[PDB]
Amino acid sequence: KEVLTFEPVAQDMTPIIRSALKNVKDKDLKIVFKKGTYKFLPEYASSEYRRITNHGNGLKKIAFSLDGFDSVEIEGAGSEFVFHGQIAPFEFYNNKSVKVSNITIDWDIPFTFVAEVLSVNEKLGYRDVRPVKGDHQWDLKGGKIRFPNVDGFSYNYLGSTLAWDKNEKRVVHGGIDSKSKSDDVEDLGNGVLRIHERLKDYPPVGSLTSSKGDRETHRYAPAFQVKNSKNIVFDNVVIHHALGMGFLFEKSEDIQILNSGVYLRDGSERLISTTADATHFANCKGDILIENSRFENMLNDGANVHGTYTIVDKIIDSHTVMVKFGHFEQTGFEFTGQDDEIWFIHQPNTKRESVNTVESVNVINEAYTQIKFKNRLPKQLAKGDLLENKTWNPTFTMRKTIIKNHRARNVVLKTPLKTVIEENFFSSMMSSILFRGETFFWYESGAVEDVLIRNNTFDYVAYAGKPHAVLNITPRLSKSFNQDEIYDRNIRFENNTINSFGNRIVWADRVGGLTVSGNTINRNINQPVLHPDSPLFEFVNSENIELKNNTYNGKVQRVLIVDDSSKGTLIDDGSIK
Ligand SMILES: O=S(=O)(O)OC[C@H]1O[C@H](O[C@H]2[C@@H](O)[C@@H](CO)O[C@@H](O[C@@H]3[C@H](O)[C@@H](OS(=O)(=O)O)[C@@H](O)O[C@@H]3COS(=O)(=O)O)[C@@H]2OS(=O)(=O)O)[C@H](O)[C@@H](O)[C@H]1O
Ligand SMILES: [Cl-]
Ligand SMILES: [Cl-]
Ligand SMILES: [Cl-]
Ligand SMILES: [Mg+2]
Repeated sequence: KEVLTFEPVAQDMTPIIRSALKNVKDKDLKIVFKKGTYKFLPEYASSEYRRITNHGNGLKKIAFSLDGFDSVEIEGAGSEFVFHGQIAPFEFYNNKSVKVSNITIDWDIPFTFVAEVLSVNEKLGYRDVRPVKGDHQWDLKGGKIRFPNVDGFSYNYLGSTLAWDKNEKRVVHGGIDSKSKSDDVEDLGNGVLRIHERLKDYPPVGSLTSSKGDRETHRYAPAFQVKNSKNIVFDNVVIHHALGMGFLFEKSEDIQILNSGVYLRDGSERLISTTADATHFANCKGDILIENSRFENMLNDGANVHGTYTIVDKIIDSHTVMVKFGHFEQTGFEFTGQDDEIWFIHQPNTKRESVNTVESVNVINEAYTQIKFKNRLPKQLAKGDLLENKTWNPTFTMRKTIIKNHRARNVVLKTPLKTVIEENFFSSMMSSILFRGETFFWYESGAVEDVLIRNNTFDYVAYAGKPHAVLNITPRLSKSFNQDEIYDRNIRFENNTINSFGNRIVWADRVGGLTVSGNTINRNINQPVLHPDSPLFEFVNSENIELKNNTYNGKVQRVLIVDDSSKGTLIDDGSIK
């Protein structure tokens, strides 16, 4: 077992880490840093081609690459790691044990463009903004905004854009995603720019506008990428910035995120923490635990545990099938391997039909995968059918965690195993707890079968411009399948406290078995209703839904909209009338 210790010696700690890690020999490694501020530039960092799920594949500059260890541990001892430019901070590949603790990750210059809106003129089609200085970087060239101008990199445009409250640093009431692609930006002095373009929906005056950049290149790498690893623990790990997601896990087992978080540094002038999901679990298995954590100010979901839906392309023989990935950012994923159990899904039935076990895998390219099974393939297997990995599905538990003030759903649950969401504080612009089985555009599996959401606090939920709800069960499946079959099952929403401004509470679609009990709804938020006459609960094409011992306080609101199919099995004790 080797133990490497480091001090803040040089202004760029990348070459020292690269050389020390390159000469490691044993399979048990521990790295200790004396508490200080370490800076890492990508200029002299190692470069490898990487396949990153829900990110863009390509050549990556990597600061910490740890591959093949029996156990690897990184002790930061409260150190702060400052990164620069387009770089991947940490990569943990093929490790039977991973532990990172007591560390803070940030960038010297963030890859965002934040500006305060001064005035908006919809008639002429321009907006006057004052960019926040802080540690942001930007300039003008060719009548176009260039940012962040780090190591010669700059996005073509501001890209997708959102309005934020300057005081609370959260998405504004009724805020929606803007897309800024302006070609004419003027400098009026005063540190004020006039951006010429006719937006569909303009940001409010006084709000702060966030911009991540071009959609094609802003997902460079997550702060942490864990691939094919087991027994991973993150303890007291804070992420202030990342050119992508915060914690990304691919095909891993027994993951723990404790006392960690992704949020803004207090006293700073930053608006966004991570440009993508805070935590992400793609086809993991074993157990996943998130406890005593805090995720805010991300540009995407707080958590998404899900698997991959692959599409049958061709039948090779009686035991071999070739599948294709559905989403462009899913190509290169390690879908399956030997001894994996796989669910077969035949059009137009959305349910898991049969199970088979993989014998071998022949990867043709990043898009197509040839799978040979131990048993005979289903006789009805045809092109367009789906494969879902049965082995790689985790149990999920999120408790005593804070998720607020960011642009997405709070928690997205797509695992068929036992899921427990308890004792959390939640606040979401969009839906808070979302279920979206997707075979239309994202191809993310996870029809659920055991989910429990109890004793949580929901405050200021679903204040986006588009309609949402605290608990939103809305699968989006390909039209090659029937659109009225039961998809999700056995979801319980118990003993929660919802502070409402007039938002939907529960919107269920194709749920089989849904218990909404013991909840207290408090109409105590002084915010205007964005979708008038929206009911607390709406159910469509569902079965065996039960309302029981719920309480509503405040101004009256429409209670229930239900289709004739789910009404035949709905149990309503009239606790809210
Ligand atoms: O199946 S889902 O759980 O619903 O989605 C899986 C992905 O979730 C994350 O990213 C998407 C998520 O934030 C979603 C929430 O509504 O919005 C998506 O945006 C898409 C488009 O990508 C976006 O255009 S652009 O190219 O990003 O500029 C815009 O058209 O809005 C849509 C849908 O949003 S909405 O209907 O207006 O509410 C997010 O896509 S993404 O930001 O481009 O990645 C997650 O980060 C993904 O990896 C998937 O897990
Ligand atoms: Cl060097
Ligand atoms: Cl790779
Ligand atoms: Cl009650
Ligand atoms: Mg990718």
